[PDB]
Amino acid sequence: DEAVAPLLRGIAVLGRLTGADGGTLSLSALERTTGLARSTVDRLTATLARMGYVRLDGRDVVLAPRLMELGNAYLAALRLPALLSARADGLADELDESVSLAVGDRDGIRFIHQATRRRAMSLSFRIGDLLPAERTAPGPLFAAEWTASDWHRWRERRAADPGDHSFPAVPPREPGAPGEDFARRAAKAAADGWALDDQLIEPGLVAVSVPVRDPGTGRVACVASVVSHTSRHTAPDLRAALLPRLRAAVAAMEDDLRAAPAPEPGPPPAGLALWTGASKQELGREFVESLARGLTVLTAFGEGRSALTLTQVAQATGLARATARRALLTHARAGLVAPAAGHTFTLTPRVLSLGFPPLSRTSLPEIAQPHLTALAERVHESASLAVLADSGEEIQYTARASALPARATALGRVLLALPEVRARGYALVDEELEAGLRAIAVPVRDRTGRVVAALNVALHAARRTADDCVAQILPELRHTADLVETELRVAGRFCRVAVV
Repeated sequence: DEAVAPLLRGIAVLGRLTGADGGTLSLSALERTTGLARSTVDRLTATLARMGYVRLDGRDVVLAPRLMELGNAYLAALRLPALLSARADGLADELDESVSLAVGDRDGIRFIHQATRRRAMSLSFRIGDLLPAERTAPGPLFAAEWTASDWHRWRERRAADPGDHSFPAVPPREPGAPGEDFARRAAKAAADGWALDDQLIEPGLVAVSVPVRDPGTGRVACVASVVSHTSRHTAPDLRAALLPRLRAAVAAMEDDLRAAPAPEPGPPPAGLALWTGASKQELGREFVESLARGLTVLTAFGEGRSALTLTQVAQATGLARATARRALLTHARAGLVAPAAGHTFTLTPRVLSLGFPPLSRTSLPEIAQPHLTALAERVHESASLAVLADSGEEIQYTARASALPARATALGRVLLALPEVRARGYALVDEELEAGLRAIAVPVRDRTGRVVAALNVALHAARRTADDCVAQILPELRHTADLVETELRVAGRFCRVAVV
């Protein structure tokens, strides 16, 4: 019945990293910001590194893309992102305005979809960002269904954090800020079926919001907002101009929820946490197994697996029943898991606090850069990442690590999907004959299997024969491509990952 302390502390470490610039903090900064002993910080971060959730760069701890599988689990179980993001993106393109979807997250709102347009003059937010409810238009719509304990949690946060400093995504509440009149706005929002934001975040930023109702329960599933700027609409004018269109888009979203096919849970999972035993053997005191096991519990949830019993959680992870129970109860204390109907457990939007907002903006070259550097050191040659240039017949480097026509390079022949490359899975090209420059490249595919970039190793031919370069370099090149594709796969499940 006791909380799993290393799981709570690991959650706190991830939270501090998520709030830090670049998702990076030194080990000393983690000591200061968490208050944890240095020995504890060392063990927790080493355990997170083994899971691929952080990367260790000297004295720095950096959030890593595979951590997004935690937020992915909530987004997949929620279903709303997969079902409604296409229509939300389409509305943003149609209006040339920002469109977002948000869910209630205790005293705040958290975004499950973001599509910004003509947003240069205003603050913008990411998937997973948390805003104070009373400073948004979705806020009153969620509060209209709040219980007495919801209002108590809101009041407690209001007194404890008068300046909104626990919401670093928005500017702090300035001295002499007017009252938001939240409970009255919530009552009006229930009556109106819509809500307006007149520059509650910052000057110039205006929004109009409409709730998307779950067809099963009739309660609010999420809230869709159209976000504009006062140079184009005052808050009253934004309502008069675009509320009818938003109501039509919400009506279609509710039709899509009503017509959604049954969720696909995939094959039955088993032993998701069983790998930790071997890691504990190999790493000893530096690996904290209860943290690794505890976070793995979150990955048992997903599409078609949104509400699980203790028995199902234990079966999916391979954990002993009492061990799974302590992890779940610890997650409940941290607010990452909530009880659900039928003695089940479900993920909360608070799971997105574990690194998702900053990681959602990671580009493919940013994913590949540390792996390019590692590959360059393993073979003591230069390694690069590239895509096709605008002409489609030249290559464009997007990331490099050291130690013209596309058809004349190994990278380009990969990117052009030429016959030999498609058969062998790589291309070796002696690209500069008088200088003796040789290169070998492999493709990089996204989660759909589409080739989106190419990775190469470049070196001087010297005496090293072509069979020698292939025998020695290609296995390392394929390993690096595997690591990049895996992180690209996880990051790209619910986020658009740029290739440049």
